[PDB]
Order: sequence, then C-alpha cells, then structure tokens
Amino acid sequence: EVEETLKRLQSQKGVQGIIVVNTEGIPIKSTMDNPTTTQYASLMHSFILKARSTVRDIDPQNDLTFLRIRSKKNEIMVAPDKDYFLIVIQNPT
Amino acid sequence: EVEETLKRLQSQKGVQGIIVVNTEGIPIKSTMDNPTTTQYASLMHSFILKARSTVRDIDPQNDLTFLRIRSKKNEIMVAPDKDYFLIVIQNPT
Amino acid sequence: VFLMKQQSLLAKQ
Amino acid sequence: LTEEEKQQILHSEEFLSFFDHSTRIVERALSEQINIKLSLNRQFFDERWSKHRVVSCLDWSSQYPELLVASYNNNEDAPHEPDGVALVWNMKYKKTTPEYVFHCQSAVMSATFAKFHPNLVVGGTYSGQIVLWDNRSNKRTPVQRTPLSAAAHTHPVYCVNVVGTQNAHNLISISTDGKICSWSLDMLSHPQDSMELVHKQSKAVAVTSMSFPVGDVNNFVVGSEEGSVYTACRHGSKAGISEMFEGHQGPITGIHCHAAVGAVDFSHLFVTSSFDWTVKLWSTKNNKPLYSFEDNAGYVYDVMWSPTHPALFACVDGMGRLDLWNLNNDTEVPTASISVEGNPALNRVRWTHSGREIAVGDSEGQIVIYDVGEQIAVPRNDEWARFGRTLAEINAN
Amino acid sequence: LTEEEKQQILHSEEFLSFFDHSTRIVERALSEQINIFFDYSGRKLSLNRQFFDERWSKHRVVSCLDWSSQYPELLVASYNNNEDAPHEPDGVALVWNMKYKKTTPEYVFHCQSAVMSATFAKFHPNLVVGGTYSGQIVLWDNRSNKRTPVQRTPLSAAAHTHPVYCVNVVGTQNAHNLISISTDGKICSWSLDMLSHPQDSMELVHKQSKAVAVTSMSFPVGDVNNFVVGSEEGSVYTACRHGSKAGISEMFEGHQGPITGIHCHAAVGAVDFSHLFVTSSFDWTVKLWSTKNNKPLYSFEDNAGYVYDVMWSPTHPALFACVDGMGRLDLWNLNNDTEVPTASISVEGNPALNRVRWTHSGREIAVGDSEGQIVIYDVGEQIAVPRNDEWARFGRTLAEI
Amino acid sequence: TGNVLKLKVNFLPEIITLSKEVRNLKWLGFRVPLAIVNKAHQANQLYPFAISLIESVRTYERTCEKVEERNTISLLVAGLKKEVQALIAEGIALVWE
Repeated sequence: EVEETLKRLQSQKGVQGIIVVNTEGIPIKSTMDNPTTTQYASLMHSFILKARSTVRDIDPQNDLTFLRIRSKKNEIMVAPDKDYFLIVIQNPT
Repeated sequence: EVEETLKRLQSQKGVQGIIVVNTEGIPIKSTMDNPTTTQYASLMHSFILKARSTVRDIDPQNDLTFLRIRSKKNEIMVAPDKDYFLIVIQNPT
Repeated sequence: VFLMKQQSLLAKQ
Repeated sequence: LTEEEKQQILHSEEFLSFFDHSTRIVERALSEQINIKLSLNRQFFDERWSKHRVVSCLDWSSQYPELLVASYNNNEDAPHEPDGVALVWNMKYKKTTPEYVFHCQSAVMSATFAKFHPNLVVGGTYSGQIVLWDNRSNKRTPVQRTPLSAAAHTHPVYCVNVVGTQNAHNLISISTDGKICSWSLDMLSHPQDSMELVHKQSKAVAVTSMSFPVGDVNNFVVGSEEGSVYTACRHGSKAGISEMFEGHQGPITGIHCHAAVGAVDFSHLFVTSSFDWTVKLWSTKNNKPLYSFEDNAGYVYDVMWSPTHPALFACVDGMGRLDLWNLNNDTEVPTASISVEGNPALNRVRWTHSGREIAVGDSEGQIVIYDVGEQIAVPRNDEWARFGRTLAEINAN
Repeated sequence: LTEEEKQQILHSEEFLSFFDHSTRIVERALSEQINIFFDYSGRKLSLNRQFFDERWSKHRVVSCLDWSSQYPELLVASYNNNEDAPHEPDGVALVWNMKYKKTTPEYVFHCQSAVMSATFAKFHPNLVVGGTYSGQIVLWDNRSNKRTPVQRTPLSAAAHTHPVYCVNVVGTQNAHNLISISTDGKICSWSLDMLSHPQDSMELVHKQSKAVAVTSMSFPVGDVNNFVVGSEEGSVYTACRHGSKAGISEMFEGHQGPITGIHCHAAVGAVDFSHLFVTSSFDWTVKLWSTKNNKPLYSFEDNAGYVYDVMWSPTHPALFACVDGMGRLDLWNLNNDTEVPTASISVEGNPALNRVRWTHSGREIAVGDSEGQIVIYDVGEQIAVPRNDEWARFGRTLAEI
Repeated sequence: TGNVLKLKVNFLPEIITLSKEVRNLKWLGFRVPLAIVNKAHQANQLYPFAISLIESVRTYERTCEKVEERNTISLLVAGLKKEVQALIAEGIALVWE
C-alpha cells in the first residue's frame, strides 16, 4: 500500500495534488514534490485557518468533517487531522 | 421573483438558515437569525474575501460556485458564484 | 366606440 | 427588513437566475451523506400541477432525457393557478417537487419541443392557440400568440409536426376538422400549407392523433374518427389526402411508424391502437390491418415501437395494462406486461431512445417509467423476414 | 526545521484510521460529485483625419480627394462644380493636415476654375498639377505661395479637348510624367518640367469627330500606371503613355455603365500581379478587371445612383477605398469581400461620395464625400502581411464564369 | 354602465356540441333530423367566421386597453374610433346579415 497505491492516489481520478500538510502549516511530506506541497497547501492552509478562526470564533471546536470546497476547475478539500490539516486539490468532475 | 427563490430556499428540508451575503456583508434577507448572523456574515465576508483571494490568486482559473462545508455538526452547503455566497447551515441526518 | 355601438343598436331597434 | 433597494440589487435580473442556481444546486445537494426484465424504473407526479390533469398528450424526451415536458391539459383542479400546465422534470435527480413549473393561459394540449431548440417549446390549445416559450433564462410566460381567424384553428391541436431542417422549419398544426396549417417556426403569422385535408370522402377529415413517418417522409398516416388510416402527402400531385387504408376502429389514440433499425431492413411498417380495444399491424402494402393484435379488455389507447429492438411495441389500455410485444420472439404473448396503479384509462406510451426503459403517461396526471432489461445487440432481420413469411402463410387457407 | 522522519509514517500505517478516514470521506464525496445539472444551461473612420477649415473648406464641398504621394496622407479636399459657399477662387483644394495631426488642410490652393482630381508631382511637393475646367492640367508651385492657379497648360487637343475627369503622376521618379486621363477619353502625360501643354496626348480613342469621353478616368492605384480611361458605357481603356497599348487595346472594362472608379490594385504584399484595374459601374456597382481579365473580375455592389471613384489601399492589394450611393463609402476588397462594403466609411448621412482614393501608406481610405472633411477611414489590419492572394484569385475566378 | 352593443363570438357554445353529436351519429350510421343536420353542419362551416369573431372580440378587448394606454390615444384617436364604429356596424350590428 505504498508504491503502486501512491501512484494510484496521486494521479487518481480527480486528485490533482494530494498535498498533505506535514505539521499544520508547513507541508513537506506528500506523494509529489515539495513546491506544490508547501506553497499551495501552506497558503490555502493559512487562509483556510483564518476562515476556520472566524467560524471558530462563532463556535470553537466545531471542526470540519471534510471541507469539500468544490471550487470550479479543481476542488479544495480541508480535512483536519491530528498533526496537520488536509489541504488537497482534487477536481469535482 | 422572490416567491420561487425564498420558496425553494427555506422550503428545502432541514434548511436551518441561509445567508445571502452580498458585498455589504449583512444578511438582512435570509432565513438565519439576523441579530446573531449579521456580524457573523460580516466577519465571514472579510474572511471569505481572503479565501477568494487565495483560491483565485494561487490558481486564477478556479472560481467558487458551491461550498459544501461538511462540518462535524452542520451541513453549511453554501451556494456561491462571483456575486454571492449562500452560507446555508442545514440539518444533517 | 361605445356611443357608436349604442347608436347602431338604436338604429337596428 | 425594509429592502426595496435590495429588491432591485439582490433580486435583480441576472441574480434571479443565480438564485435559481442556488436553489437548484442546494436542493440537489440535499443528497448529502453523513458529516461524521420487468423492473419498474421510476415514476413522477406533481401534487399541485399534475393533480387530476385529464390529459391526452405531452412532450416526452427521447433524445436528451431527464427533462421532459409534461404539457398537461390543465384541469380545473387548480383554478387559482395559471390555466395551463407544462412540467419538465428531473429524472436525473428523481424529484417531483414543483421546481420546473411551466404554464400558459389556456388548455395546454401537446406542447412539443420546437425545431432545433431544447428550450423553445411550441404548443396548441383547445382553441388552436399555439403558444411558444424561449426558456433561454428560467422564464415561463408564453411569448407567442397565434391569430385565430377562419383560416386558423379553434379545435384541439392533436399532433403538431416539425418538418425539414434548418432550411425548412415547417410546423403542421391540425384541428379536429383536419385543417392543416404549416406555420413557419420563426413567424406565427403565415402558415405555408394552410389547406384542408381533402380526401375521397368526407373532406372535413376528423383527424385523431396522426403519425409522422421516419426519414422526413411526407407520406403521413393520419389517425382518424374510425381507425381510418389516412395515407397521403402534404404536397406534390396529392397535396390532399390520397387514400384511407383502414380496418381499425374508433378514434386512433396511438399510431406509430417504423422504429429505429437495429439490424433489420427499413421495414416500412406501422401500427394502430384505438377504441377497437386493440392494436393492429400495418405496412405500406396492406390496405387492411396486417395483424390485428389481441382485443384486450378495454380501450387500447397508446402504442409505441422501441428503438433498441425495432420489432417490438408497447401498448396500454382502458384498464391500465402496458403490454410490450415482439412477435419475432413472443408472438401470442407480449414480451413484457405490467399494469399501472389500479386499472385506469391511460392515454400515452413513449419509448426511451436509449431503449430497455420506457416512459408511459397516464391520462390523469402521474407518469410511470417502467424498466425492461432483456434485449441486446442481435440481428433481428432474419426473424423479421421469417415472421412476415409466417403471417403470409397463415392468412391462406 | 519542521520534521525529520517522513518514510515509516507512510510505510508503517497504523495511522490508517486518520489517513483512510480522510480519504474515506473523499471517496464518500466521490459517490456523487454532481456538478452543474443539464437544465438546458450549457456551462475605420474612428477620428482618423479630416480636411475642413474656415479658411480652407468653410461650408464648401469636397467632391474630390486625391492621394498625393508628395507629402503623403494629404487628401486634397478640392472644390468641383458647385455653389455652396464662396470663400476662395474656383477650384479650391484642401490637402488634409493628417501629418501634423489636424482636421484642417496642410496645403490649400485655389485655382482658375474647378479642377477635376488634381494631384502631386515629383522631386518636391510644391509644383503640383491637376486637370482644370478649361481642359488642361493647371500647375502651381506651393513653394511660391500662389492662391489661384499659377500656370495653366494649353487646354487644346494636346490636353483634354472635352471636360476633365482625373489627374495623377506616372511611374517612379525615373519617369514621373504628369499623366491625366480626363473626361475626353485621353491620358495626356506632360513632362515633370515641361507642362506648358499636355504633350503626351495619348487619346484612348481614334481620330474621329466625337467627344468620346472617359468618366472619372483615374490612373491605377498602387502606381501600376494604368490610366484607365473609363468611358460612359464601361470601356475602361488601359490608356498608357505610348505604343500600341496606350488605350482601349487591352481595355480592362466590366463596369455596367460609366466606368468611374478606375484604379487598380496596389503593390503585391501577398497577392498576385494585382493589375486588377477597377471600373465602378454607374448602375451602383464596381466591376474590377485585370491585365488578363478585361471583364468584371471583382464586381463590387451598391444600390443607389452612380459611383464616382475607387482606388485600392496601398498597404494591402486587396483592401480598397471605394464608394456606394448612401453615404457609406463601400470600400471593397476582392479577397475579403469582392462585392459588398468591407470598409464602409460612415460619411455624413447619404453623402455624395464624389471621390475615393488611397495614399501610398494604405490601410485606410482618403475619400471626398458630401462632407467637406476628408473622410479618412483607417482600415488598420490591412497591412503588409500574408494571405492576400485571394484578391486576384477571386478576381480571375469570378471573371471565369 | 355602457348600455351599448357588443362584439363577441356567439356560435361557440353550441357549434361544437352540434358537430360532435350530429357527426358522431352520422359516422355511427344513426340518423339526425333534417333541419338539425343542415343547421348544424352549416353552423360548423360558419364556425370559421365565428373563429374570426372570437379573434375580433379579443382584438376589441386589446383595442380598449390600447385606447386606454396613455394620453394621446383618448385625446387624438378619432380615426380609430370611426374605424371601430364602421367595424362594429359591419360585424356586430348585423341584422340577419
């Protein structure tokens, strides 16, 4: 469940970049390179943490089950994990 | 035609409250509790403006037409475009 | 043509 | 609160379509999960616009399904609503809620789709008032009003026709007297072939749900008053009705030409279903019913041939019993047979262009969609010619 | 520094609860992923230049607009036979000050009479000349500052015996002769220094007794030198200087009526020989011809009155500067639109486009309509680029088919 | 108010009933009395003129709305008024015509 599954999950039917954040803000580990991981998931993670800080200001630990932001050309999903948050770019259709 | 609009908006099953946030940021015409969601939608207008800058500056060819906020407690299945963000909190089951 | 129709009706009698 | 300026800003022109998008996508988003071979395909019915609508024809969707005009003959069940009911539905989402409501100001009778248009819908009424709708937006007002003089019609438009291509956008509107008027599909002022269906006897042909040949052929077969298969052409040397091949009885409530060729020949055949409590087979060289089918209990109303397997039809009756038959496979019995809710007198039957499913219309509202997963890719030309030969040997004595 | 080890956490997978649960909700969201439903939804004369002024065209009429090469882009808004407003002597030309970016003229000059399509000369832009109303090409040096015509040539049989139609230059500076094809059916070309009488009386007619005229007989645009002497019934003669071809031998006619807009296609940018000698019909049409067509090769269309002048743009052999009969100067282009108005210069209402020419810079239209201002219609994109062969191609093709 | 004549299709409440009943008995082989057959079929063939009368009644309603559109109609519509007078006489004031 590592090599063939890594290819199966990165270039999955819809998944553009499964850029898993490493320590909730600095995305390093991923199934691909570090620029697409760090830059994309870090800025989207920071700005999504600001929006979550607002929703968190409304109700604090009402976190997201799976924030499926179905953006037009490629969705942005935010699923908060323990050590990090999930900032993955995956197309809607 | 506010008849079919408000009809299909609030009449939909489990819809707790929609927020038709304009550029103003105030949900005066919605089905949420206006004295509680007015400031909520204004703060979320600024942070969703942050989100618009994020999603539309890192990948400028990706708009925001449907925001299925799948939270741990509510189905905020927001209906946007370049004009509004129907922030609708809806009953999960 | 209200007065005209009334005139036509009176003319037909 | 006080929001009139916001009625102009928020509820503006283009924002109403966006609000339609918001309502549609969230009402479609209603299919949200948790945030931790007779099969009867579907059925649809509006409890506010389809309720008790005594209708005889609608506008099905063979090509581009999941959106089909339920051009109902608006009954007096909802007098406090616009008199006219046309309802496209959403089979893809499988909903019956009054979202895609459509209305007119008269009894909408068979408002078919316009030529070269999925949004523009054309349709005659009880008084021959053919209205039209260009729903490029999400509008519903009938934007056209046909003149109703002596040359026009004042009787129900049975089955309007769309003839030609982008060059010839012809429309054949007919009244109960049989007055044909070929209105151009651009201007509702002059009907080109605005003549009378003159026939050998009774020139004022009491037409009843005629049928349109496959292949843009003008050799139509008009269903009429007592069967009366009026075979003719609209123009040429026989502009009026040339002849009437009959042997069928009653007002034809269902007649259909050749289906979509699976692997068969062109098969210049058709069929009829009416008040004779049955369906009768026909072709271009009969003058008599080629094969009168089983005179079932009650008025057999509609009938339709399937595109997947061309040699199989479907027919409901006065006691709501759909019987789809392929005599090349199931001769004495239908291929599949299933009743409707109770035993009512329905009026429409229409095969789905994809085949192996069909949308059958009741004459009082609700529309059933049955599923029959049996046919596959098979060369039925052999069985076709062989069964035609069997009939040709059975009729002899 | 953020982390150190990033191999066994993805290798050893006890964290599959969080990993596979996140991707599990991904796959749960992948059960529908419904996007947009069906729902039948789906998802030249732009203030270029002018020639009119209180001292140049004060309520006058520009029935003539030249395409003078010497000091180019100066449409000579002349004054033909009319009586609108008297300011200067008869035949007052107003060569547009487009070079200095002005809606006024750069060099205005009156004459002894109303001239017929005057033009420039060589080696300087001062000693211009043009077929006057007496019958010859009156010349005047702009460097000497003379209001009326300075020196008018002899208007006898050497010049136009009958009325005048058009005047221009002949060839490049090596053989630039003042050539004028008038309303007498003759291309009379005098020398650049010898213009005391039009010497080269190349009459595009025989030596009989008749006024065999040539309607608005201009030379070929693009300096093809074909002084097309277009008679009242087509007969757009290829009136040249001399030889056995300086007349109606290879007549590039085709105009249904008086061949008035007579000026061939310009230099071949991406076109063929471009000898398509135009001949505007008096029946509201403009039939072009060629060196091998001699018939309506590229017939332009119109629907009112008689056309007056037509000359191809010099930046594109296809693009032209022609007219029509309702104000819109139906500038045709045999490649893009050989018949209808391709570059329709929006003149004043239904202005009498009594002239249409095109400077050596091309990609525009220097025309003289009822509006006194030279209606400059910048064609723009019609410049020295490829795909222009369709002009001569459509000409020979329609001349066949 | 008004107390004048009117223009509206009056054949419509009976020509369809007569056509259906009589013609149905005809193709049914049954018989209908002489005067009923003649008057029924003649009223049905005259139904085209009644169709034109129904369209003219709708045009009369639209004519009243158009005459009541704004100021200049009721101010300077004497030509259309005289035309409506002649039309009302030729189609509504017909004494057995």
